[PDB]
Amino acid sequence: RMFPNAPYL
Amino acid sequence: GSHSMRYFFTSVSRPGRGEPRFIAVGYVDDTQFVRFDSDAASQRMEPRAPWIEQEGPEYWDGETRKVKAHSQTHRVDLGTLRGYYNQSEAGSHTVQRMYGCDVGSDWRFLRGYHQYAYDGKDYIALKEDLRSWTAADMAAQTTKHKWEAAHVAEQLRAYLEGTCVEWLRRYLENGKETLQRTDAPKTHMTHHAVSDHEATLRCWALSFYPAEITLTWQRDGEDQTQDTELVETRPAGDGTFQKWAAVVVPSGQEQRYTCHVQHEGLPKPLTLRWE
Amino acid sequence: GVSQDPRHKITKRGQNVTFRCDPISEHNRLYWYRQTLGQGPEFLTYFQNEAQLEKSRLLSDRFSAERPKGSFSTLEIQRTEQGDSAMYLCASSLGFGRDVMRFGPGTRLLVLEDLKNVFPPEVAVFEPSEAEISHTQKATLVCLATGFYPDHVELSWWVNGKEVHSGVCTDPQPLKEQPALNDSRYALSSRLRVSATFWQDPRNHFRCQVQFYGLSENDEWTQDRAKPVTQIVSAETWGRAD
Amino acid sequence: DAKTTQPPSMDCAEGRAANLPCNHSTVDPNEYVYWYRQIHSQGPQYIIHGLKNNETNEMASLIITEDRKSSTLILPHATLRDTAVYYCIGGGTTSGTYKYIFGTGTRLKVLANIQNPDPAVYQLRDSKSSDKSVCLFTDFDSQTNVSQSKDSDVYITDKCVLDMRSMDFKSNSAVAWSNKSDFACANAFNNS
Amino acid sequence: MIQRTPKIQVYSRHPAENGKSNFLNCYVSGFHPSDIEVDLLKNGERIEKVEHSDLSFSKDWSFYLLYYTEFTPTEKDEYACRVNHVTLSQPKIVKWDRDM
Repeated sequence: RMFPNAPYL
Repeated sequence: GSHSMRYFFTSVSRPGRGEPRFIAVGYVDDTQFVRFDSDAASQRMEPRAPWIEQEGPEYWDGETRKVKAHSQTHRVDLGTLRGYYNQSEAGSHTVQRMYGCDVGSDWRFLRGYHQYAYDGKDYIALKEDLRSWTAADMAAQTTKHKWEAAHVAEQLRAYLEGTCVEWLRRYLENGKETLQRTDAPKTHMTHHAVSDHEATLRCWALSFYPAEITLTWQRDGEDQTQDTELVETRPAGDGTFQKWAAVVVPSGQEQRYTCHVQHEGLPKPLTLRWE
Repeated sequence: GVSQDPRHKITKRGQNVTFRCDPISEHNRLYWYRQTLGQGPEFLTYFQNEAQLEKSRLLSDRFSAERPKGSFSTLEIQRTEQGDSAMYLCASSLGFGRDVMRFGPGTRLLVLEDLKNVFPPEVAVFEPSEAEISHTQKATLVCLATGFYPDHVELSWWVNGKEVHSGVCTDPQPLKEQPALNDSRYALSSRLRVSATFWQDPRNHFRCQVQFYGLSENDEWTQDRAKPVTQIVSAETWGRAD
Repeated sequence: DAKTTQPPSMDCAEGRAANLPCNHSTVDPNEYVYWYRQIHSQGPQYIIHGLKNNETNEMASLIITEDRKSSTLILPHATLRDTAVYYCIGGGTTSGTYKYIFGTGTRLKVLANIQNPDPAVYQLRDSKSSDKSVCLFTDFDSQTNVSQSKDSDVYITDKCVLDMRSMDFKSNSAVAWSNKSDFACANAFNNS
Repeated sequence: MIQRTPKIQVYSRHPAENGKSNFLNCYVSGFHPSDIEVDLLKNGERIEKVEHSDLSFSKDWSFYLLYYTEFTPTEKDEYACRVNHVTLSQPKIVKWDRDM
């Protein structure tokens, strides 16, 4: 499974 | 042996000729199992290994929704970085993120990853600690505060220690026939005469998995890196890998040279000498 | 700072409506939810920047949500049915980290077959009992707002031309005048209690005020009685020492 | 899929702690849990997050079990303003779903503590004009109950706590009225 | 803008035999940026049914891709890989070798 909340730079 | 799951993300701006191209792939060890392409027709995460097609539709609806949010997120990231570095909207730029898992042979968690790059150089990475960041620039330093204020690490650590690890093991159980296998290299060697006075000795290694391998050329049991050639390990295309090392040698002195092979599938390192 | 307009909305069955939401800036994610009386919010849609990534399998087709500039969002309901009546909540979240979802103040949509059922409140105010002053040396005023539909009202007490909060309790929600009737009119009560001395002081002015949110200035009205538009209705008293 | 369970109703004494429970029966442990409060015709107001370790802030505190299958929101000295519906929700974010599933939630009704119970009904004559009359039932303790009358003509409002902050005096109250010359305040709250 | 030159390799999937069904691979690695042209040549002529791997990258952020196709070689025909990049001022062609 991917991480669901990839943080914005 | 030990195992890994890694998702790799690539978004590239093509200003004036469309929106950024975004590609997301997923690997377990050296076997890829998922794709997503923003330009592709389906606009869904697609299976690229036969063992993951087992997963129900809820798996694909979810993984497709997540990967779309990543495409959306990275699109903003290129825009944010352009602003951070005071660069022009004219030029093309590339954004790269990686995160994933390691487990030992006991399938217990080993380490977690979350790393980021702007046009090929390290931007920001989460430390081995899973609680803190390493900012290269002042640009990454501003990203650092933004993430500390939000508390990104909190569940990102929980994902890499937990969900990421939990699902890598499920993948290793489901695809054990392809993932847990160890294909030992099919070594031979070839002799081409460049002329009279010289000759090439090529040391082959074919149809091996995983990709990690070592080829070294010795001249009379002593390592020689002088006038060798090491090609990048290359995929055969059928889930196996190939690599070869060559050395140019004086004619006649052929059986003075030995090729040392190291692989996990090889019980101990095979050495090769010209018939 | 999640903003929504309008705060209320009455529309005729078959008419189209649109709500706006202006989310917290810096928030990548925007959600729509809807809420009916005494139930928890129900998810409708999810936006990541401009992209609508999750619809509610149940509520859609006649519904349309857009967020063109990945900022403000509209939700459009074409050909409204009575079953669309609910509070429509906007919400926004940062999009990462604790990603906490902040709700708006809501659009209260009510859809009617006929706007003839809309009434503003009749307001009365009641003077404290003689017995109650003798017994406790305290004076309770009672406000009643009766015969209003819908139940979009805000009540307040104004003492001597200033809004007060100490000494007042309003009913937690309005009650139906005929609880069984389809689209029943509503009633609401409020108590303002003060010292017996302050009541009997005839210098003092007491006003009960119930803001009512009715038809817009641009609604079609063709009945005999006055058009039940947005209005404030009041009832007054002066102190009595006798 | 990611649902919680809480008891419908709960009463707490003003000034003492309110302990509102929630079971994260089906919520993944690596997903945030959130708490919201809401009153009539208002947008839900956020309180507190939860992941692994317990949390606390000016509004409340949340204490997480070891298993993270159960949590407890704690309001330390419950004011009358803390009366509201409380929603415990859990993320389904680990699957590709960014929804949250709200249940009915627990309606906390914090009861004001009555020092000097003085139950009494009164009658109040109409102001401005008209001989209309309504009955007040005030000064009873937080134990007292009210009911909707047999008669369709008669309306009885719900109980309601008052606070005159300048005297630290708090009192309950409940109003009744009807349409008839034949109607007494004696018989408005006497069938209770 | 840290730019890098592609490292090209051309080869078959299985041992090459004249008149046997095999796949012709062209592996590009180590390059940056991602933007790259890759075609497979049959007698200095572009082949049509040419798929390519999904764009991934290595520890050092350098991209790698595999361009492959189903083919059958006889004793006569010449195979190669046409590759242009930002790094390459001119097109490069690496010729297929039955022993490289």
